[PDB]
Amino acid sequence: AQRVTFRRRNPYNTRSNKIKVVKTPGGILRAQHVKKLATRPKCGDCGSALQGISTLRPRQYATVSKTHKTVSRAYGGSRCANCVKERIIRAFLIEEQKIVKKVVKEQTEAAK
Amino acid sequence: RAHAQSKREGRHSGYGKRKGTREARLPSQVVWIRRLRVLRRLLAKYRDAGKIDKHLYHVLYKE
Amino acid sequence: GRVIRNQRKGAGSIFTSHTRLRQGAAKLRTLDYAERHGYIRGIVKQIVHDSGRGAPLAKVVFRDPYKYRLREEIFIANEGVHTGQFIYAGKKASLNVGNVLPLGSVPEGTIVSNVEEKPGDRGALARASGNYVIIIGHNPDENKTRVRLPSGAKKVISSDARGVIGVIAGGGRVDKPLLKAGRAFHKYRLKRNSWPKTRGVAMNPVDHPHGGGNHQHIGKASTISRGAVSGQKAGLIAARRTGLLRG
Amino acid sequence: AAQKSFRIKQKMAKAKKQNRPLPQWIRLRTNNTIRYNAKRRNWRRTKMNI
Amino acid sequence: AKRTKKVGITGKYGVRYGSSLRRQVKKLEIQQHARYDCSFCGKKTVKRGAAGIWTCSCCKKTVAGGAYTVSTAAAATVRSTIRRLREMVEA
Amino acid sequence: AREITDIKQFLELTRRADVKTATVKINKKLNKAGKPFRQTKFKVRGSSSLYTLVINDAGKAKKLIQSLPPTLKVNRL
RNA sequence: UGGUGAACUAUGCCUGAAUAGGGUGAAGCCAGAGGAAACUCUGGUGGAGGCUCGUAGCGGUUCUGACGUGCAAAUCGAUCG
RNA sequence: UUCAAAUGAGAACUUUGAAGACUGAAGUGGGGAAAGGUUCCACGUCAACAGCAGUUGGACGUGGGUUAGUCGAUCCUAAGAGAUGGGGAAGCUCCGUUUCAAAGGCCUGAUUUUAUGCAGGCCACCAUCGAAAGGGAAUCCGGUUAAGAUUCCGGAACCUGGAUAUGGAUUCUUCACGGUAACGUAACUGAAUGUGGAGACGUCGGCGCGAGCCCUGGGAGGAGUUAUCUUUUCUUCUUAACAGCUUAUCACCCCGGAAUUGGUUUAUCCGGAGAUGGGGUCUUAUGGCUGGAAGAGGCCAGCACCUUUGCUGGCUCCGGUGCGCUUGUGACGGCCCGUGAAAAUCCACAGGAAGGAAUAGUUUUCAUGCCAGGUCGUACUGAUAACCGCAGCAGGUCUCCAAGGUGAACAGCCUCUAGUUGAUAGAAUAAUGUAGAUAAGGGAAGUCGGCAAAAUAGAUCCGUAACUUCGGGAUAAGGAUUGGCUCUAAGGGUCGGGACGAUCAACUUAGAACUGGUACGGACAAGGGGAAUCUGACUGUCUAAUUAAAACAUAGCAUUGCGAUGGUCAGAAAGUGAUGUUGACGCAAU
Ligand SMILES: [Mg+2]
Ligand SMILES: [Mg+2]
Ligand SMILES: [Mg+2]
Ligand SMILES: [Mg+2]
Ligand SMILES: [Mg+2]
Ligand SMILES: [Mg+2]
Ligand SMILES: [Mg+2]
Ligand SMILES: [Mg+2]
Ligand SMILES: [Mg+2]
Ligand SMILES: [Mg+2]
Ligand SMILES: [Mg+2]
Ligand SMILES: [Mg+2]
Ligand SMILES: [Mg+2]
Ligand SMILES: [Mg+2]
Ligand SMILES: [Mg+2]
Ligand SMILES: [Mg+2]
Ligand SMILES: [Mg+2]
Ligand SMILES: [Mg+2]
Ligand SMILES: [Mg+2]
Ligand SMILES: [Mg+2]
Ligand SMILES: [Mg+2]
Ligand SMILES: [Mg+2]
Ligand SMILES: [Mg+2]
Ligand SMILES: [Mg+2]
Ligand SMILES: [Mg+2]
Ligand SMILES: [Mg+2]
Ligand SMILES: [Mg+2]
Ligand SMILES: [Mg+2]
Ligand SMILES: [Mg+2]
Ligand SMILES: [Mg+2]
Ligand SMILES: [Mg+2]
Repeated sequence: AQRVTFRRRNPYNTRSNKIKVVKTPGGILRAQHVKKLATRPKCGDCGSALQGISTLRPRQYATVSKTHKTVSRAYGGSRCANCVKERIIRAFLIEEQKIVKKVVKEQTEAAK
Repeated sequence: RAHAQSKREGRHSGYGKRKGTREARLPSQVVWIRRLRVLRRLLAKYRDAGKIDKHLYHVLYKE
Repeated sequence: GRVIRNQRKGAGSIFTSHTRLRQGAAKLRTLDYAERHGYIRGIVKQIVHDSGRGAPLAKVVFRDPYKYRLREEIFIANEGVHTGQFIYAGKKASLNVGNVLPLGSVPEGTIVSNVEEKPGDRGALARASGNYVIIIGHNPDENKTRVRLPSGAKKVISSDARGVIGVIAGGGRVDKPLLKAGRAFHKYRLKRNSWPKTRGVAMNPVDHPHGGGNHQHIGKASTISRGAVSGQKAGLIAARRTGLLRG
Repeated sequence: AAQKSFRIKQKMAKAKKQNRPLPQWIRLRTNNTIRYNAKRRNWRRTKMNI
Repeated sequence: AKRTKKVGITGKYGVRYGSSLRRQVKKLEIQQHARYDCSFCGKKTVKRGAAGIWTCSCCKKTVAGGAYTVSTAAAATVRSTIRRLREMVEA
Repeated sequence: AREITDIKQFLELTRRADVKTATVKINKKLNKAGKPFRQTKFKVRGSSSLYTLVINDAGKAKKLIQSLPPTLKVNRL
C-alpha cells in the first residue's frame, strides 16, 4: 500500500505536526497537514459552551463578521442565557430587597 | 480465496487449528455487547409497537 | 573529605523547589484601611488543588476600594468553605468560618488558621492541612493575645494580627499509608529533590561521618551538639533525649 | 543540517572555492618553489570543524 | 456473586504490602470514593476531585473538606465551637 | 470558485469592469435512462474568484452565448 | 598558581516523543436463590493492579561460548532480566 | 550466485538482457531531526584510494545545480540566562531581576508652507536573551529538471498591512429587524475603563463515528495461463486547498406535569432544581451534493514518427462487508497525599465618551474592486560507505508512513510494491577447530556444581496439594483431545405489516458421519516440574570496561531540631542566597 511522508521538515509526531492521508486528483496518496481543532467558546459564569458562537482558532475570529461571534442578547457571546436570566433576576430581587432594608431601617430608627 | 471459502463452509476450525485462546479469537465482551444490544433493540421495538407496555418493558430491560 | 549531602543542599542547584504548577503564594489580603476599620466582602470563585500542597486553595475576589477593578487573592481554603460563598475580612467582620478577623476580635477558644505572626505579614501559622491555632487568652493592656500553635507551643501575638476562622481543609491526609515507593516519588517530584534517601552508614567515610567500617554502624554518638559545624551536623542535632518515649 | 545559518553557509562557500588544485602556470614562474596545494581539504579525510 | 471475602477494593494490590496496611488503605479508599449528600441541592452527587476538594456533579458546588471524607470530626467540632462562640457574643 | 444559479446575476457579473475573460465548456453527460444530454458551463474570471454558471439546456446555452458582451474575451472548451 | 570542560556520564528542572498480542479478573452495577431474623449464596456485567506471559524498546544472567596482534581499547551468538 | 552480449589493451566484480535469490512494510523501502558540507548531477577520466580487481566509484579533473507573502527561522514565553538602579569586591568582577530609582507612551484638539503649542488622566506592567519537536496569520492540485520545487510553470485560493470607490444595509421612532424561547441574519455606531473566552494542555479503558488502507460483487478496458480445467489470475476505473448549501453526539428552549416510578449505557446514571413524550434551537469534528473539474490525471484503441515531434477517438461507472489495521475524534468511565506550562496573540461582552439625520446627511466586523508582502535556509546522505568511533569499522546515533497469507499477534515463516544481489576469489574435502546436529544399552556413575544439552511447550476440556497476609499459591501437580473431508445446529440486520413471512450478512461455538501406515499446536512458534533450607518482604537501583548480590532504595516504624529575631544549609563580601509560590498533617537531620 502507498506510504506517505511528512511534508514539512518536522519529523516528529507533535500535536502541531498532525496529518491525514488524502487521495489527490493524480490518483496517489499524500499526507495533508491538519491544523489543531478549535475549542468552543465557554460561558464566563458557568463554563459551558456558548450556543450560537462559531468555533474557530483565536486569530480566525478577526476574519468573520460579528454575527458569528455573538448572540442578540445582553452578554450575547460571553454568557449562556441562563446565567443572564439569573443575573437579571438576582439584580432585580436584590435591588428591591435593598429598598425594603432601608425602609425597615428608617422604621426601626423611629422607635426612639 | 479457496481457503476463505472453505473456512466459511466450516473447515480448518477444529481444536488442532486454534492457537489463541477463545477470548483472543473472539472477546466475550464483544459477544455480550452484541447480545445485549439485540435484546434492547427488541424490547424498544416491542414497546414502540405496543406489543408490551412500559412496565413490562422496564422489568424486561432490568432482567 | 568530601562535601556531604546536607551541605550540598544549601547551594540550591538541584535542590530548589518545583514551582511550575503552583497557583501562586497563598496569603491574606494586604492589610489596608478597609480591613483596619471595617470589613470588606469577597466572593469564593474556585476551590483548586495546589501542586505540592496538601491543603486546597480558595480563590477569592474582592473589589478594589480605590480603582474600578477586581483583585484576586489566593487563600488557603478552610473546611466548609464553598464556591459562591461570601467571605468577610476586617475588624468588624462576623465570627464565621472563612472570615478574616484580628485576633483581638475573637473570644477565647476560637479556632483560627493562617494566623499572622505580625500584623500585615499576610499569614504564617497553621497553614498545613488539618492544622489550626487556638485562641487562649487576651491581654488588652499590652494589646496581645495568647495562642496555642499546632506544635503545642504557646505564643503571644499582636492583637492586630489576623486569622481565618476555622481549620485548614484537607485533614487526615497523612492517615493513609503510601504503600509503595512510587507514591512517595510522585509526592516529592511536585515538592523538591529530597527522595529517595541514602543512609549515611551505607556510604564511605569520604561521603559521610557515618561512612565506612567493616560493619554498618555509626561508631560514635549520633547526638551532635549545637556548636558543631557544617559537615558535622548529621544525626540527632542538640537532642535533649533519645529513645522511645515512655519505655 | 539542511537548516544552516548564513554564517555556516558563508564558511562552506569559502571552503568550496578554496577546494581546487594548484594552478599550473604558477609552477612556471621565475624562482617558483610551490609544487602542489599543501592546504588541500577533502570531506572524507579532514573535517573543517564548522 | 461474592468475588472476594474481605479485601474488597484492595484486591487490586494482590498479596503485597501487608494485610494491616491494606486494611488501613481500604477504609480510607472506601471513604474517598464514596458518594455524599449535597448540602446545597440534596442529591447523592458529591465526589472528590482532589484531596480536600468535594464537587457536586449537579449544581456544580465545590466545598473544601477532608482529604478522604467530606467532613472531618474535628471540623464538625470546630463548626459547633464557632457557632457557640458567635451566639454567645451575640447574647 | 463560486457557483452562480441566477442568469440575471451572471449577466451583471459579466460586465463588472474587472472581469475580462470567460470560458464556455461543454460536458457530455450520457446515460440510458436519466439523461444523455449536453451541459454547458459559463465560467467568468473575476479578480478574486471564478464564477461558474451551469446550464443543462442547449436553448439557454445559445441564448446566453449570444447575450455575452463583445468586450469579454471568450474561450471555447 | 591560573585556566577549560556536564557533545560521555550522574542528578534536578522545562518542553516533546515512544511502548503488539495474550493470562488473571479488584471496586462499582444488574438479575436470581436460600433463610423465621441476623444474614448467607449463585450467575452475569465491569475492567483495577509500581499484577502476570510475551513483541518493539530498555538492560546485561549464563555459556565463565565466539573473539581475544578482534568487526570492536568492551564487540558477536545463544540463553537470559 | 550463474549464462550471454556490449565496452574495453585488459572484465569474477562496469553496463544491458536473461535466470536464481534476499530484505519481506518496527524493510536491505519512502522521508526527515542532529551532524557532514557539495558527498547531489553531468562530462572527461584511472597515477594514488576502494580489504582482490576495476573500463566502475561517496576517488581524480572540469563544470552545473538549492527560486517561497502561505514551509521554517524571524515573534512568544518555559526551566533558565542577564544588563540597568543600587550594594559588595584591591581588583579581574560578584549579587540581584523590580529591586531603598525623579526609570514611560496612548488618544484628542492640529493653521496639514511643518511640525507642534498649553489641555486632562493611563497603568505602574520595568531591559533583553531563552524552543528549526512547546504556542503561532495565511496554499493547494497537475506539470516540469541531468540535478530544484507545498518555492519554478499553469490553474485555482488564502492571510496580513495599506488605500479606497461603488453597490447593499441603516437614518425624518436617527445608530436593523424577526422568533414565546433556545436563538437567526449580508450588514446593522461605540472612546476610556473593566470583565470574560480562546491560546491552554495528564494517563489509561471499553464504546460510538469519520478518514486512509485491507477484503469483496457487477461492469467497461489492458496483460498472463489455456495438453486439461479455469464466466479465470493480475491490473486501470482518481478527485486537492478553497467556496456555497446541507449534515451532530453533547448542550439548550417551548408545551406538560410523572409511583403501577419511568427513561436509559457495553459500562447505572438521570428526573417536581420538571423525567418519559411532542415540537424546536445551536457548535459544523465529520460526511453528502455542487463549484474548483475533467479542461487535469489514469487506462486503452487507431493512424504518423526524431520533419518543433505528434495527431485522432473511447472509457474513466455502480455496489457491498467489518470485534479488521492505522489514525483522528466524540461522549463517557478508572486513577492520584501525582489533579497533569507560560506568554505573545485574537475575539466577545459590560460601559456610554464622543459623533451622526434627507436628490450622496454619518457609519459600515456586508459584497465587489486596487497595491504590496523584505531578510536568511532550501542540493544530497542520514548510515554494514556521506554522522561519531584514527577507516569505506559487524559498534553507537531521535523520529514519521507500514500490503497479502498463516497465526492471538508489529512473533517466526513465505510472498507483492520498492530496493539489493554488496562483503577477495578458484580448486580440494586431512588432523585440530568454530557453528549446527544425531546416537544402541545405561541414565548424572561425569563434574566443585546437571555446566552444556535434552525433556516440557499452543489451544480446548478435565483435575489441581501443603501453606496463606484470604489477595494468592496456580499453567501447582497430573491427564485427555487436536488433520482432512462431507454435513448438522445455535447465535443477527432490515422490510413487510394493523402470528409469521420475505430479503440481506458475518464468523464464533458445539455436535455427527466418513477417511488415513493412529497421523494431525505435523514446518514455524512454544513453561520442565516437585519436596525443602539460607537470605532479601515485594516492584525498583548500582560498580560504562572482571562483582546484579544477601549490597542500595522502598513503603512501614522510631528518634532529633525548629513558631521565622527560627531550624538546616550556601557565599570572599553584600541593601547576598537554598528550603520558601514554605509554616509542625511543614521543612530539616538520622
Ligand atoms: Mg510549533
Ligand atoms: Mg482478537
Ligand atoms: Mg469479561
Ligand atoms: Mg535509606
Ligand atoms: Mg559501601
Ligand atoms: Mg563523629
Ligand atoms: Mg567520518
Ligand atoms: Mg547531555
Ligand atoms: Mg508489570
Ligand atoms: Mg556478570
Ligand atoms: Mg568468555
Ligand atoms: Mg552479549
Ligand atoms: Mg562478486
Ligand atoms: Mg584496488
Ligand atoms: Mg553518484
Ligand atoms: Mg568531483
Ligand atoms: Mg508559518
Ligand atoms: Mg525571542
Ligand atoms: Mg528531490
Ligand atoms: Mg504557481
Ligand atoms: Mg528544496
Ligand atoms: Mg529535499
Ligand atoms: Mg534529502
Ligand atoms: Mg558472506
Ligand atoms: Mg543414547
Ligand atoms: Mg533410546
Ligand atoms: Mg567423580
Ligand atoms: Mg562433591
Ligand atoms: Mg542450564
Ligand atoms: Mg510450589
Ligand atoms: Mg558491574
